[PDB]
Amino acid sequence: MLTDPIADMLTRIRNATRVYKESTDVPASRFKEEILRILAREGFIKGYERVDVDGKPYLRVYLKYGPRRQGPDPRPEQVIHHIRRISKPGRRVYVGVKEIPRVRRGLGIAILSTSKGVLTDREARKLGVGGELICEVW
Amino acid sequence: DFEEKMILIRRTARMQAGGRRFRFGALVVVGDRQGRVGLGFGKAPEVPLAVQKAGYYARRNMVEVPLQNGTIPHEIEVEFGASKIVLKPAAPGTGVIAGAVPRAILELAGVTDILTKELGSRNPINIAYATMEALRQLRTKADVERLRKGE
Amino acid sequence: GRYIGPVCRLCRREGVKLYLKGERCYSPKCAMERRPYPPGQHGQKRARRPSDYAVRLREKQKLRRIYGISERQFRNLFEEASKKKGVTGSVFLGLLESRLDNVVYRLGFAVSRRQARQLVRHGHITVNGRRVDLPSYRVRPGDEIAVAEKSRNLELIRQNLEAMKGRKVGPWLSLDVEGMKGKFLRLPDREDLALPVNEQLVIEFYSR
Amino acid sequence: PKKVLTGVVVSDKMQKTVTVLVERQFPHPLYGKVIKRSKKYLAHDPEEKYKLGDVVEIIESRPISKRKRFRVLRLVESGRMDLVEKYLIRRQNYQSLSK
Amino acid sequence: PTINQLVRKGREKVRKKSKVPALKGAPFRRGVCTVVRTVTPKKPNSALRKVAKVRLTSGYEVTAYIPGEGHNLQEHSVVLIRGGRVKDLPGVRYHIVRGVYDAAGVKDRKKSRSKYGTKKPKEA
RNA sequence: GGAGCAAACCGGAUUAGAUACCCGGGUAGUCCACGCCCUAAACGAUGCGCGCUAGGUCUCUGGGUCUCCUGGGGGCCGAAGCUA
RNA sequence: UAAACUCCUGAACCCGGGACGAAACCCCCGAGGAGGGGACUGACGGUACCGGGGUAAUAGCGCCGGCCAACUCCGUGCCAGCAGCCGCGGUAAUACGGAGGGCGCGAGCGUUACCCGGAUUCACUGGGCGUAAAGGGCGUGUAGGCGGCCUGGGGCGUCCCAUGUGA
Ligand SMILES: [Mg+2]
Ligand SMILES: [Mg+2]
Ligand SMILES: [Mg+2]
Ligand SMILES: [Mg+2]
Ligand SMILES: [Mg+2]
Ligand SMILES: [Mg+2]
Ligand SMILES: [Mg+2]
Ligand SMILES: [Mg+2]
Ligand SMILES: [Mg+2]
Ligand SMILES: [Mg+2]
Ligand SMILES: [Mg+2]
Ligand SMILES: [Mg+2]
Ligand SMILES: [Mg+2]
Ligand SMILES: [Mg+2]
Ligand SMILES: [Mg+2]
Ligand SMILES: [Mg+2]
Ligand SMILES: [Mg+2]
Ligand SMILES: [Mg+2]
Ligand SMILES: [Mg+2]
Ligand SMILES: [Mg+2]
Ligand SMILES: [Mg+2]
Ligand SMILES: [Mg+2]
Ligand SMILES: [Mg+2]
Ligand SMILES: [Mg+2]
Ligand SMILES: [Mg+2]
Ligand SMILES: [Mg+2]
Ligand SMILES: [Mg+2]
Ligand SMILES: [Mg+2]
Ligand SMILES: [Mg+2]
Ligand SMILES: [Mg+2]
Ligand SMILES: [Mg+2]
Ligand SMILES: [Mg+2]
Ligand SMILES: [Mg+2]
Ligand SMILES: [Mg+2]
Ligand SMILES: [Mg+2]
Ligand SMILES: [Mg+2]
Ligand SMILES: [Mg+2]
Ligand SMILES: [Mg+2]
Ligand SMILES: [Mg+2]
Ligand SMILES: [Mg+2]
Ligand SMILES: [Mg+2]
Ligand SMILES: [Mg+2]
Ligand SMILES: [Mg+2]
Ligand SMILES: [Mg+2]
Ligand SMILES: [Mg+2]
Ligand SMILES: [Mg+2]
Ligand SMILES: [Mg+2]
Ligand SMILES: [Mg+2]
Ligand SMILES: [Mg+2]
Ligand SMILES: [Mg+2]
Ligand SMILES: [Mg+2]
Ligand SMILES: [Mg+2]
Ligand SMILES: [Mg+2]
Ligand SMILES: [Mg+2]
Ligand SMILES: [Mg+2]
Ligand SMILES: [Mg+2]
Ligand SMILES: [Mg+2]
Ligand SMILES: [Mg+2]
Ligand SMILES: [Mg+2]
Ligand SMILES: [Mg+2]
Ligand SMILES: [Mg+2]
Ligand SMILES: [Mg+2]
Ligand SMILES: [Mg+2]
Ligand SMILES: [Mg+2]
Ligand SMILES: [Mg+2]
Ligand SMILES: [Mg+2]
Ligand SMILES: [Mg+2]
Ligand SMILES: [Mg+2]
Ligand SMILES: [Mg+2]
Ligand SMILES: [Mg+2]
Ligand SMILES: [Mg+2]
Ligand SMILES: [Mg+2]
Ligand SMILES: [Mg+2]
Ligand SMILES: [Mg+2]
Ligand SMILES: [Mg+2]
Ligand SMILES: [Mg+2]
Ligand SMILES: [Mg+2]
Ligand SMILES: [Mg+2]
Ligand SMILES: [Mg+2]
Ligand SMILES: [Mg+2]
Ligand SMILES: [Zn+2]
Repeated sequence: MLTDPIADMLTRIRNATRVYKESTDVPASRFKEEILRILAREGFIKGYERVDVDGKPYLRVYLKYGPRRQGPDPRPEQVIHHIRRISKPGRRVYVGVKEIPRVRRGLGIAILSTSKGVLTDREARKLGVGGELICEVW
Repeated sequence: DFEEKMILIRRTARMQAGGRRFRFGALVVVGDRQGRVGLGFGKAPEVPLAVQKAGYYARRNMVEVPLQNGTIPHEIEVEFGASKIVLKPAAPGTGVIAGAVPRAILELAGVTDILTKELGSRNPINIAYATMEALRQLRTKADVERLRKGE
Repeated sequence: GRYIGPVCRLCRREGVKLYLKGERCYSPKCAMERRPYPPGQHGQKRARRPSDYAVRLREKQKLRRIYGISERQFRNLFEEASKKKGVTGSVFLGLLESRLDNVVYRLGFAVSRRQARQLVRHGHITVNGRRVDLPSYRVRPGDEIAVAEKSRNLELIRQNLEAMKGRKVGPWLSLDVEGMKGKFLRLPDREDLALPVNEQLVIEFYSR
Repeated sequence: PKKVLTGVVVSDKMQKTVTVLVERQFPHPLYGKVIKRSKKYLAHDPEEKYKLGDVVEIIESRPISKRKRFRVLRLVESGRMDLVEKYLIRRQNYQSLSK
Repeated sequence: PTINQLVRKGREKVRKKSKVPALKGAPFRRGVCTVVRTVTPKKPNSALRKVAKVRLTSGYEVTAYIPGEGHNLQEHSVVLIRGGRVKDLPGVRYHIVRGVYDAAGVKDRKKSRSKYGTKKPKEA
């Protein structure tokens, strides 16, 4: 029955990126679209769209990657250096406006569910609202 | 012709019928005191010789360090299996606060303001490798938008 | 108070020429010019590379001994700097220079810093009119560091002022050699100063 | 103002009185997780119109008896025996812990 | 553990026992000597240490080490207990203060008089 | 209930000694019925569930027009990754 | 450069002067009100402070093997002693005791006691459990905890502004 669809989703990306996949699927859901919506707004994924799987709604998340690399073991750069859920189903994390974290000194992003939508760290701060800290990315 | 300064020199040994023969090891670090820095570990049957070797290995290895008026660009948690080390940018006039090891490294990296600390293990050798692979992971604002650009 | 003990002695331990004295330190004999090695039965022996501690220590001791001031007060100011904003390192030095008995030295009224403490203490000096005898006293910007009336025609006061003719000194300072008085124009930028001490190491030491 | 609590009846076995269970939830003072505790209050009900399992509202009121400083306000819903179960089941378990 | 487990069980608070039952917080405790005798050191050493059992005012009864060279403690000398064990001697968890009460200071000592209760001499 | 085996126990040998290893003999026990005990290197020394992340090889078992595709087990080598 | 020696200043000490802290209640004009004017009262204290004269005028304590800044000589010989740990001392001790020298801090310097830190060594931030300490011998299931996709009503949590409180 799973638990947090979001957690496994971010996991799909993490698992896929480490092996350098073209893209991967994930059951369809309003919230996941929002995640990828912001995940593309700040540019971490090439994009996405509702794809089918034997009558089952999924979402193709076309991954993004860095340039090839010289030296021993030509490992491509990762566009997603790190991604991890914060407000878990076990512990609900809710933060006020003047509490929102700064992901690796601005270089990062903190997706969080606002009482007025879904916003990034800077974007939520700008609108002047707080909400459930979903996760961060950098 | 960068600046050079060793970290430590131990005296490991081997057992073998009749007696125990030794082999000294020496950790050394190199840097121009501005972005250009490299670390090297050299083993050799003698003290000054082992340093001499470390010299070549140190100048061999090297890593670009995105500075910032003397400070680093951002914090990083780097776990080298056993050991773990975290850096964090500091406002000018702070200082290089760290362990004996990561001090020399960042000092020859032209750094003058940084918050750090060692966790888990503290093996000087392992701590070294951790700091190096840490700086190697640093990313300037440019480097980020460069990879995120992909246009 | 200050260690009355041998002072041309310390010049040797630090390994740097130190003008704790006045005329003699400038002559071919700050003590170090004849014996560039540290004191002790030893000193004339091959030293060893100091620990990160020893270095951070021998650097602080330099700066403290220079102003010849109590470790307590010293540490108190270092903290005083950390209290306020701005670059802690330079600002620490800035407050050391803002010290009264110090300005009297940097204003030429005295050949030595320890001598500067003497005059100030004995009230020979004055500020805006009051005979401040506290070698402490943080001199605010824009103040008349004049000389007291009775002290104007002093033998040791003249020899100093006479030799202090012309000679540019303290960019952050002014000096009316005629009326025997000066002014604390502004807080001395780190660039304006120049001491054998690296402040960055002194901060690191008080980081412990 | 006079505090008010939504809670369910769980003991109508008294004269002109009824026991109400009220659950509150809040973040752990350290672990932040949302924990759920509760307390039982005795409410004055001179009409006795409020029977068992009735989710009702209560109000901080004049001291009626030793351990009873509240009064009923109004019903919210009748059928709620499932909740009274959770309470009664908890009780049954206590019997099977001692010696 | 899970957050829940913490919520329920919680983290066990660390608690340490005092290595020295001298008092309830007293820096020193007065006590009269009873036995006074030299005892042999432990494993790596041997040097017949000057120790002494001391029945405390606190009804207790403990052994304490006498530092420095020689002393003057007999079967009724009062004295102070400083408290500081001695790895070389078993059961001894207290030191004895020199220069206080019937505990005379060390004679002829020059360096570090404070620790051994010797008033500073006068060379002249 | 009791063939064989076998702690304890008896004897032979070995040994300085030999309550033991080896040999001869032998009891409870092992077996069944009901009842109790509830421990173990009760070991994969790896809690249960769900989702992800290259393959290669042989083996048990099931469905399909079938030099192989597909689902469930049991093994060995090994991507990335983890790891003292 | 330390002293010796030359020069200069001059704490202490002596002479004289000398408070602020006090302005009311209390007396008149008016009206015992408002508004203006008038007079007592200082324990501290002849102290603070101001001016005049004026003598070079107490330094101590910890430490110096590693951590940890600071090295050599002599006595000692697992003895005498040291110690916070690792350890030191059984003729050549920078580890004991004395000396010289040095380091640290100075009217203080050391010791003992307790507290927080280092200790991410109770770990929320921030730990673990194949062999290092650690998976229950295995199940079944009660409380509790956790829960898939879409639309809608309330708005308990959560977020936001205002306001009172937060002396
Ligand atoms: Mg699209
Ligand atoms: Mg051999
Ligand atoms: Mg690890
Ligand atoms: Mg530079
Ligand atoms: Mg260690
Ligand atoms: Mg890099
Ligand atoms: Mg870079
Ligand atoms: Mg580009
Ligand atoms: Mg001294
Ligand atoms: Mg010398
Ligand atoms: Mg500051
Ligand atoms: Mg300059
Ligand atoms: Mg009733
Ligand atoms: Mg309760
Ligand atoms: Mg009653
Ligand atoms: Mg009643
Ligand atoms: Mg009803
Ligand atoms: Mg006796
Ligand atoms: Mg005697
Ligand atoms: Mg004396
Ligand atoms: Mg029978
Ligand atoms: Mg035999
Ligand atoms: Mg026999
Ligand atoms: Mg037998
Ligand atoms: Mg048989
Ligand atoms: Mg039996
Ligand atoms: Mg059976
Ligand atoms: Mg059984
Ligand atoms: Mg097995
Ligand atoms: Mg077990
Ligand atoms: Mg379990
Ligand atoms: Mg796959
Ligand atoms: Mg295949
Ligand atoms: Mg095949
Ligand atoms: Mg299939
Ligand atoms: Mg098959
Ligand atoms: Mg299979
Ligand atoms: Mg490969
Ligand atoms: Mg590999
Ligand atoms: Mg890891
Ligand atoms: Mg390996
Ligand atoms: Mg002199
Ligand atoms: Mg003199
Ligand atoms: Mg003299
Ligand atoms: Mg008078
Ligand atoms: Mg007068
Ligand atoms: Mg007068
Ligand atoms: Mg008078
Ligand atoms: Mg008068
Ligand atoms: Mg008055
Ligand atoms: Mg009147
Ligand atoms: Mg009248
Ligand atoms: Mg009146
Ligand atoms: Mg009248
Ligand atoms: Mg009146
Ligand atoms: Mg009046
Ligand atoms: Mg008079
Ligand atoms: Mg005078
Ligand atoms: Mg004198
Ligand atoms: Mg003199
Ligand atoms: Mg040293
Ligand atoms: Mg002897
Ligand atoms: Mg100690
Ligand atoms: Mg020896
Ligand atoms: Mg010695
Ligand atoms: Mg020592
Ligand atoms: Mg502690
Ligand atoms: Mg620390
Ligand atoms: Mg803690
Ligand atoms: Mg512990
Ligand atoms: Mg098991
Ligand atoms: Mg169970
Ligand atoms: Mg349940
Ligand atoms: Mg849900
Ligand atoms: Mg709704
Ligand atoms: Mg609400
Ligand atoms: Mg609320
Ligand atoms: Mg407010
Ligand atoms: Mg207020
Ligand atoms: Mg209050
Ligand atoms: Zn000099």
